Amino acid sequence: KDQGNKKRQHGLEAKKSHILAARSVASIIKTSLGPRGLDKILISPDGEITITNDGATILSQMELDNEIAKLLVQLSKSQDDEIGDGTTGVVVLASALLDQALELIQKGIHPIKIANGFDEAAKLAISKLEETCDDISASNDELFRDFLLRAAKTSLGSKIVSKDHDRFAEMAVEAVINVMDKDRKDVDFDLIKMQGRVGGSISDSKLINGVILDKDFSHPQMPKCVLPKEGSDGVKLAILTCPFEPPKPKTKHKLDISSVEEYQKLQTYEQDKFKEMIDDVKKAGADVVICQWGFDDEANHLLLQNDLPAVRWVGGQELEHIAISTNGRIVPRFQDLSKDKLGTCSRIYEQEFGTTKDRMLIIEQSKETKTVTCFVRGSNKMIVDEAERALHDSLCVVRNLVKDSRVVYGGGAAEVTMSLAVSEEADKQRGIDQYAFRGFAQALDTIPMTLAENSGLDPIGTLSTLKSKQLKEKISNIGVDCLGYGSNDMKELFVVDPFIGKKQQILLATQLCRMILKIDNVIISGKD
Amino acid sequence: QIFGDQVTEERAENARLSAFVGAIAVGDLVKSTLGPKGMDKLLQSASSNTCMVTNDGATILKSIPLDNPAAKVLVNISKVQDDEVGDGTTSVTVLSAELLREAEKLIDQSKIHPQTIIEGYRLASAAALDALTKAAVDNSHDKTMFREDLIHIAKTTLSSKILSQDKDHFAELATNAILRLKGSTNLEHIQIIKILGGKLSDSFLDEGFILAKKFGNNQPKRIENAKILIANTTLDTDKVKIFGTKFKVDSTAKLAQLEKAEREKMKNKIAKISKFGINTFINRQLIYDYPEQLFTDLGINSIEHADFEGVERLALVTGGEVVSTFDEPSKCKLGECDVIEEIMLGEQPFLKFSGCKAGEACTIVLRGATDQTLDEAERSLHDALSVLSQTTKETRTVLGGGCAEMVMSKAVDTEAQNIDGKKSLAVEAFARALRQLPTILADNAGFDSSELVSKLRSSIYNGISTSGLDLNNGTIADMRQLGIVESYKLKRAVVSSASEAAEVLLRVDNIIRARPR
Amino acid sequence: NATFKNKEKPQEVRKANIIAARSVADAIRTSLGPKGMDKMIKTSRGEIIISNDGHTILKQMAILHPVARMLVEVSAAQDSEAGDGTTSVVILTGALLGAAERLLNKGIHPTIIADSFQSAAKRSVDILLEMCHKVSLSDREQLVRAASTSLSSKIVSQYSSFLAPLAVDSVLKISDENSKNVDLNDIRLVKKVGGTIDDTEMIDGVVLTQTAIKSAGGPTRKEKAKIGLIQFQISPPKPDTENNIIVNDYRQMDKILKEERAYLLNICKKIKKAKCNVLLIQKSILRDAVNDLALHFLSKLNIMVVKDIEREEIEFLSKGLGCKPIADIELFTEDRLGSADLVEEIDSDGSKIVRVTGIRNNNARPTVSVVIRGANNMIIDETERSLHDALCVIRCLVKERGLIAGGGAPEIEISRRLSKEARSMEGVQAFIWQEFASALEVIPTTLAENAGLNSIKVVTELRSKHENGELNDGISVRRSGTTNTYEEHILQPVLVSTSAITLASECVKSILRIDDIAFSR
Amino acid sequence: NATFKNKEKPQEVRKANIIAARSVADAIRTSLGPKGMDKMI
Repeated sequence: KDQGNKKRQHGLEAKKSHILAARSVASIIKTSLGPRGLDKILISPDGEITITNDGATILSQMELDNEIAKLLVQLSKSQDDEIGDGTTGVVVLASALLDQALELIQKGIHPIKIANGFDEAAKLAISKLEETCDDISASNDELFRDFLLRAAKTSLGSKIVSKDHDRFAEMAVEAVINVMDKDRKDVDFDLIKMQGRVGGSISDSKLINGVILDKDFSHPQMPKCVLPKEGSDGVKLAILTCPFEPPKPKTKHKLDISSVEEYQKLQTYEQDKFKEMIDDVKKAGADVVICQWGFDDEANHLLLQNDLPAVRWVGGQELEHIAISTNGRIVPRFQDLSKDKLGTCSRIYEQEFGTTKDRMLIIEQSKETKTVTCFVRGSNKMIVDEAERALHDSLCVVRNLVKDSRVVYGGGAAEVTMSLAVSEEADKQRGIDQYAFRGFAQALDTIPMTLAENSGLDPIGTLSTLKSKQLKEKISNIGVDCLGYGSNDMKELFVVDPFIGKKQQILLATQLCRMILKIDNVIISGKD
Repeated sequence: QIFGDQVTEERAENARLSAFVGAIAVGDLVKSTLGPKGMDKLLQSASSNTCMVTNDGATILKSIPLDNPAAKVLVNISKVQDDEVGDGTTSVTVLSAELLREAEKLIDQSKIHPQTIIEGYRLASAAALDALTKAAVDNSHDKTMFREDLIHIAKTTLSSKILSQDKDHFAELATNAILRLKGSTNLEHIQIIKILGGKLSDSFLDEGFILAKKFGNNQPKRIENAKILIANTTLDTDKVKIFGTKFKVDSTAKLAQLEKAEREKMKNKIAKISKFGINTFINRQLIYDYPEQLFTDLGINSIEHADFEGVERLALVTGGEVVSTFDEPSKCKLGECDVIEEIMLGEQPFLKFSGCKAGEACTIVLRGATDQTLDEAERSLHDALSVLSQTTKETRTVLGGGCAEMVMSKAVDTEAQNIDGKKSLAVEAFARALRQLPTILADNAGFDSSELVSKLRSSIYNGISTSGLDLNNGTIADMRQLGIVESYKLKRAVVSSASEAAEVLLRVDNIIRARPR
Repeated sequence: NATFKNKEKPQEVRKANIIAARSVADAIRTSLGPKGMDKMIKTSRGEIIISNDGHTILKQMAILHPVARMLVEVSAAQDSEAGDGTTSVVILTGALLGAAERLLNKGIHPTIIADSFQSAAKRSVDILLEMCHKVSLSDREQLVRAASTSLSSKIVSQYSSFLAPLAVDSVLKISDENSKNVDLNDIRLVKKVGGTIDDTEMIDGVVLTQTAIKSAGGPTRKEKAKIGLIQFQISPPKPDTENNIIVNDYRQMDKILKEERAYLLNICKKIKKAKCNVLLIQKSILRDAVNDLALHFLSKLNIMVVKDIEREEIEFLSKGLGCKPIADIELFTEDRLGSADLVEEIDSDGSKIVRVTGIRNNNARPTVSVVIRGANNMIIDETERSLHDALCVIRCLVKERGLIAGGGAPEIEISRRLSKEARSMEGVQAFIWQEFASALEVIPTTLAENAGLNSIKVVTELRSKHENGELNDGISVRRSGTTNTYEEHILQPVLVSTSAITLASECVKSILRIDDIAFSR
Repeated sequence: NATFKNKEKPQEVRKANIIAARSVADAIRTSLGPKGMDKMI
């Protein structure tokens, strides 16, 4: 099928071509590794120019015909959710592993043995990391919170928000606390909604304990706010999914009035339906009517006369958020609405951010809730995007830190320690295992060298000094000058990376290397 | 093949070559137009029926299409000059092009990532801006007339607002809140106190800094000779989230004991504060009874719930700092406050700070009838202060004819010596880029640019020299005697924009091809 | 010595611009003077145009080079201000461009060239104004003599004794004295077939080019009349969108006819109620200008009707009458109407021209409309051209009073004086002034070459003669040599030469100031 | 940071010489040992 314009490689150039393609893909974001990584210009087909050093963003927006590169990019897309901030490091490590595998194959080693040896080396490196890891939560709660805030600030400082990034870190920590419990120590990002718009400043960030529902209340005369009514039991919400209109035909409609009899009959039917719905709403005791669909003119008029602000076109996920925040339930229809299923919230009011005149509607609880929304604003679209990315990274880092008390330190110190351990263990295992361990150690050496290169330091001398310091004197956390630092020994600089994060990075790099190596034949057809 | 739609990443060598050379080439479109004696440029349309000749740099840049993405980025970054000043776009573009050319030359001499070049450019720009600020002069003589104009402007702005209840009083308050600062006029230096129990006409003026939400349970109501340091520590409600955690305890008593031990663990950090010579402590979060007693034993005042805006303003007025941990004793920056008093305004607690070290701030107390009146008064005061602040931005001028630019270049050269060798080259490159402007000005004037530039450099280097370029006689003359001056704001904005534009492109490694339009 | 390497050479753009401009100037130069050679330009439509007029040649040349179009712009400016000498300004621009090229070859920056040319032009203008023989607008004799001198170049010469005073009076009625610049475009030349050259009229008010209704009911005149400009037409309802008449009974047809007649009568009555005694209907091919029933209604209403009026006439009357146009009958009111003592059609020997006199309106101005009569179309065309030339000359006199000797005498004198004075200058300024003085002699050289005289000998003769006289001897085609132009009644307004110098200086400055060419779309 | 300009390109000549020497060495390599392959010239 589609034999014409079909290309394939197998037996001679498959391995070399795949490894070269992987190296070329890696070189796209290799220079962007680290906080001071060089930026790349990304331009949309419409001509919108953007600047960012995020490896995940760079790879996601890149399309290509190479099969190995496409597979690597697709795997990175899935890994972005698992870690997020480690995509570039994982890609670089996989590229280094493939480069070493090239030499190993040139020496006569079968790919399966290379993959098995890399897996064993990854296991040994993870064991070494676990042995050398330190516990923060088991030392002091104050120190644990300080390290959480420090990680959030470090993530935020790489963007424009660095001027006032403290507020973003505090909001992220509060959202994680509200949404995550210690039973599982996992943050449910589905309950942490990310929303924002162009305008305002970085100081307009706000954490909401419920859904936003920035709606216009349908009818122009419909009140735009639901007040607590001077100390009353908050605001009662009618969670409904049935549209606030009587059944209508789907074929003709055109229910026009031609005489008195037809007018009377149609008015009787429609008014009876609307009165039934509005009476059910009133009996339920709800103060605000929320429907998954829109509202009819008669329904809007009746709600306005009864002082019942309306919310139109609320999505299913929004309804679930309403139920979670207000401890309510979703009522399929008006006839099933009762006071026992209405949700309660502190208030539904309009909130202004900076100079914004939209006056968006927000549902606020002011109490601890299982679902929150992270609101992000900024003077430019780039500011908002960077703030959202930094908030996501901070949330992931906090989740990783809380999930596992064991942590490692950045700047390549963990990579250097793993490389030293793997090199030491290599001489103990005979056969192809020795070559595999040496290759894995050399690949691990790539990350600190790349970081040093990105920081303007000599990778050779920097790596040699790091190895000497970590071997001759003692095992510690010594890395490269990723940022402006007085000296080395990140341990005193408080550059901490979660242990689970590093373990996931290593495992994903090994898996990607195996996936690329295990493909010995590629076939691609033509295009129409 | 990568990406698509004619938008693909170029080879690293060619990508960097484009990023630098194409961006620099944008200056050539407007370099000839620099200065009043600049040349004219012809822009020809495809039909040739709408061609026109103009010497405006902004028009030339916005009219001529730029296919190279680097040129697009450079122009987009330089566009900030039009909004900030509305003039001098040609100077911004020329300075950015010269900085990029110097950075390219440095890279050709190093072949290393320009991050060190970026840092050197940042340092040189900071030094040049400091020198420019030092070289500026004030034309705000007869400050009484300026005060009268400010009063009139305030009265004009207060019209149709809630503050119209006492127009003269509020105009005087607004004028004072800007004039008495003797420095930055930003709203962060002006505090507004909103309380109920009176009329807006009864507003009081307080030069001191006032905060709300008084602190302490057993703390004194008066603090003298305070040594203020701000920290962000969780001294209250530790272990915020514990639901779902399994505790190896027989009863809740042991869990409470574990929490008490965790709270006690903070005693080391609490004690470390005393080693800094600190007698006043400010914490962003609340402070529990145990840490409060620990501070009391050390004789340190404990201030609670300082939040962020309060912390920032208190540090700014007292010149302090905010930290999260105490790594080493005796290593920190401490603020000072002569007297701190606990006061209540409108049945609401407040903290009064007096004698702040070099404090430059003012406070206005509003006595309203409801929330709407107080909010409207605050917004009207903010608008009036923003309008009045214009007087503190004008009248600031620097010597023209390249004198200020040459002084800035000399300052940068001086900075090039008290710096590491790996950055002295970048500092010298920034100085050369600054010096390029007078050379282009002389070239556009039709005179021997080299001779004039060398003479100006020698004169400026040789002490208290106010000489500059004489584009009318083609010689060197004293700018101060001739009264040739240029706006300080314009020069500062141009230099800052050029530095930012250079930094934007320096950090770029590769550039993706722009999609043709 | 050594200069900048200049890997990129913006000077190439300036060289190309100078080459193109000098080529255009040389092409236009050969047409200078009455003996100038004719130029042939074939249009893209196949029409062949032969003429020695610089304006027409430049327009038909279809110059594509953007910079060379500066010469066309200079010619247009000269026509607007001076009205003559479009060849001289181009020749001067070419000479200045050549001088600038020579200066650049010497290592002089273009900006200094422009500044020194500006200074030299200022000095030359001052020198020219010094030697000008002043005249007074109140002295009709001098203006009549100047007009006759200008008209002598036309076929109609023996009748110049009437054409000259006609234009003199027409201009004086609106310029008086000490009025600075006066625009002659407000003077309208109305041509009518019939009569002879001697048949002419000025009409201090305004003259319409259309006759009154010759059918029944046409008053042909009306005293105490108000004149308004009507853009609509008097016709039954004519919607611009889809429309039709539906009839289902004889009564319906009668009702429709009565409605149409009532609409016409109502339109006429609305026109009358505004007190518009003179109706000026714009020409239209979609709606009848004035229906027969409308004509009868207007006649019964004592309203003068003039139709078949073109847009140009309406635009002219907008200033001549001082009134405003009426978009539709709904906006037809008295405020949109003018005034006049009487409006009537004048028919002395078949003239049949409607005139408006005694407007007495503040907005209205005495836009004298000279009536041109003649049995043959050629007579009226030549009279119009001759009167236009006379009006241009009189305008040149009004803006700057006085005349100067023709034949290049002022050019030679100014060149000699500037050359003598530049010896006291120092630096690049002296060289540029010497080059400017040398270039100034282009005009006399071109005149000598076009006249078939020895080019070099004529310049020497003029220079030698100027050592004794002053603005008296120059090149005259009548004597085929150098003679006393002042005694030969060969005089030209000083404004022509002053504007030529100023425009040449501005054009050379603009050309030299262009240093690069870029595309913008 | 700043390092040597390296305006010249001796690397091309050095690499060409290294390539030639390595080619000769590879040609001679297969003759090592008692079981070395014979070479015919």
